[PDB]
Amino acid sequence: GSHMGSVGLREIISEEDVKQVYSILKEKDISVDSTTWNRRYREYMEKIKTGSVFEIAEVLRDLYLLKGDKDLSFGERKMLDTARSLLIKELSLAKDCSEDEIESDLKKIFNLA
Repeated sequence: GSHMGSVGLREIISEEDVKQVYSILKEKDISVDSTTWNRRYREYMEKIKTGSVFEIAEVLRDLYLLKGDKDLSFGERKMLDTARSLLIKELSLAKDCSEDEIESDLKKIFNLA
């Protein structure tokens, strides 16, 4: 049984995956190249609809480190606005609080504040 698609799951997860997801974005050396960024926008744009939880978190993360700052540009904010509403949605399980738990934790992950 071979397949080179998505990880398998969608968004329905528990605190188990949440701990793993944070570990994916915990690294700061993931900063994508500018020449490749133009094409990365395309793949990541589909990850918002077809991409799994482990992918959504990588998407918004790349966009955050691509700017190297907190208040992202209008261009990154366009796709990030969607990936944000999905970031806290899956992680909501382990959040056990307001959206600020994950939304503000971005500063601790991407080192913004």
